Amino acid sequence: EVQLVESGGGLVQPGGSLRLSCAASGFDSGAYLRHWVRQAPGKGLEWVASIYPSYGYTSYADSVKGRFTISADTSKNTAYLQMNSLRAEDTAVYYCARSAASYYGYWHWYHFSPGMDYWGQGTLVTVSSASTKGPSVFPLAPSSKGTAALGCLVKDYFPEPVTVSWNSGALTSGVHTFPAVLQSSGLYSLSSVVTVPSSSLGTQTYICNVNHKPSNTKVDKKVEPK
Amino acid sequence: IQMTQSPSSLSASVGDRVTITCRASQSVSSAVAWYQQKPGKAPKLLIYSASDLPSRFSGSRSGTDFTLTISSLQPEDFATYYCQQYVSGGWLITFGQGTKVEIKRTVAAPSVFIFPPSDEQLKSGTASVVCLLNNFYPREAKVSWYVDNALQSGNSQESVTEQDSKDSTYSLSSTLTLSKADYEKHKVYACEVTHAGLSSPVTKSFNRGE
Repeated sequence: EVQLVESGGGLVQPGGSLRLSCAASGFDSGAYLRHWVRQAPGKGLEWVASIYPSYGYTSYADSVKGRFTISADTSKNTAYLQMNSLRAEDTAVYYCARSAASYYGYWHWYHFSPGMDYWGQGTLVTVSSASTKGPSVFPLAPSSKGTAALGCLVKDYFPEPVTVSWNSGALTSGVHTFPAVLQSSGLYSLSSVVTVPSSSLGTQTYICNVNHKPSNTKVDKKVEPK
Repeated sequence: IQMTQSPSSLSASVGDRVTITCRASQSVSSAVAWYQQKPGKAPKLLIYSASDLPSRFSGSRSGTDFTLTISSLQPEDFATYYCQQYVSGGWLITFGQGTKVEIKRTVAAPSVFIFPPSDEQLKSGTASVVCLLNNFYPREAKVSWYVDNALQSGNSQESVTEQDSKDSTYSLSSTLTLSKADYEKHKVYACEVTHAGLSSPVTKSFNRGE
């Protein structure tokens, strides 16, 4: 019935600082090693820092040495990870984890250390020197005549969370909304496509609704054969 | 930092004996842990070292190559698996590169569509021609971009779905971001798809710009 709750994340442009936090619940923080492990979007797992809160022992990965400060509060049962002089490629989801024990194990037999039984669920940290901009949405309009396909192109929007549905929740079967990829411009770009019978053109209306909560922006583009 | 995991993106179906291998960091018989990461969820632990020991997940230690041989494969397990070690040096923790298991099905060929950029876009000042590989199985596919019969490189971007809940197939989004000026300087634009399903590279194209 124990849990890890991790907070702090958000957007900050490179060179700034952004402190993380990890509330621990249900177990004794001072008899369990605490580690911060991050995962860049679509990349693997990369360890960041580790602490033995009781004795204060600290350990970092050399990709980040000299910038991050891992810390713990025994009274508040919460472990911190001060991220300083943040770099552009630090963008990842930062996880908080647990390990077992042993002053003896730490010093002498550290390799034979048991696993990370409980992790939190994550806090997202994005670093970019780019203002938040709503997406400009562009139609795709098929000219192909059986079953043809059409879609939208939402491009040049910051930050990530963008949602696409078709005909206000109607078109579900065949909806293929891709995952966004951030362009060289620093802004993300995305495309949604759907499969429909060739008969549907000239009969059915097709409109994608794209909401961008961070910019407080909703856009609708009707897609019609040219 | 980068541990070597021998399968990178290998796929099988439910009820299959699958083995994943990990290269070690230092040399000394160390401790090993493995994690399951389902998409958009936090990783969870499976097994540990020394005494490795449900019925399916089992770890084995061969020389410098640690293994996670899962025997009875259930649909709940299709996920990504990571290998992690503790190194008694800098008190550092190092992970494997991750290995994903996607479902295995018969072979499906892409439904290839090409869309020239919208007029609403080129007045703004950028042209984004997009190609659509639609529901296909093998996930391995080459999408070559030919403007005026010249395979342009260093401008396209790719995007893939994970897998459809019904057919367990993929889709690809090649997006070419050419400037408005450099878009209208050429006429024929083509998208070339090389994939295992199709017998010969299938290309769909259009003709506008000059």
